[PDB]
Amino acid sequence: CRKAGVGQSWKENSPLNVS
Repeated sequence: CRKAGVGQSWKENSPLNVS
């Protein structure tokens, strides 16, 4: 997908932290 490759199994909780 856009933020992760798989879906939502990566680091999660917004695209970084600050923005």
